[PDB]
Amino acid sequence: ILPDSVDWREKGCVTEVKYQGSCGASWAFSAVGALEAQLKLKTGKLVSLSAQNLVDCSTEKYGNKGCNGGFMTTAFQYIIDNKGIDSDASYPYKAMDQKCQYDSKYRAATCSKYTELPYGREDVLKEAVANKGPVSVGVDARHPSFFLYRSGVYYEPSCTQNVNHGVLVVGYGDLNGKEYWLVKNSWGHNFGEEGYIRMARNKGNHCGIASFPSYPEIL
Ligand SMILES: COc1ccccc1C1CCN(C[C@H](O)Cn2nc(-c3ccc(C(F)(F)F)c(SCCN4CCCCC4)c3)c3c2CCNC3)CC1
Repeated sequence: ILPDSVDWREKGCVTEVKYQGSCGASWAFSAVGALEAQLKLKTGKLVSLSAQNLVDCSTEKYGNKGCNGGFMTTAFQYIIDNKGIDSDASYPYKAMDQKCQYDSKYRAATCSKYTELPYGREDVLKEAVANKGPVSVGVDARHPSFFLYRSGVYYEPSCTQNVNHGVLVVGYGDLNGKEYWLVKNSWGHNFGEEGYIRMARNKGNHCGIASFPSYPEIL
């Protein structure tokens, strides 16, 4: 029923890796990442969506704090409420808290709903990644082994299920018997494998990868 491997990058549904710099907007990058894939799936056009738009506009009414962190779910709720999000090109990433400058004239995507997946359920995440597209997730990235990761399947014995960094699952597979989640980060191309990390899959919700997954959909 489900494929052994998926890689949404090969379906033209994933934009280039971005670089959040010293602004804690991983939540914003994870959210736009997931919506970018739905925009391509539904319109055939792959366009980077404005993470800055989320940082400036999906703020304290959404429980978010811009460069001091936030949630992908309430980012999606902002896009829903706002009836749009601007393209990255029109509303570029400055890695700073700014005044909201959303302009409907440069709306590149919309969002009608989002779905949150049950805590810890990697089978359900697998299904969603296969059948719906890239899923926005949280991970515990506060380990040197994570930010120093280069290649292979990341496993960290002291990883917890308490998430603190937003990323985007763009697929899954296995590498010589070790199953993994294919994860797009927002630490630029010099993080990991050209900006991606393969994280242990079906090993007890490792690094809380399936603790808080969510994905948007477009009407
Ligand atoms: C104040 O709330 C308001 C107010 C108004 C409207 C809506 C809300 C929302 C109500 C509640 N929801 C989500 C729920 O709490 C579920 N959930 N989600 C997460 C969750 C997911 C992804 C990420 C990630 F790493 F990917 F970014 C994260 S990193 C922490 C994000 N922090 C840090 C700084 C302060 C603000 C942002 C956490 C957690 C939980 C529960 C347990 N702890 C972790 C968020 C806010």
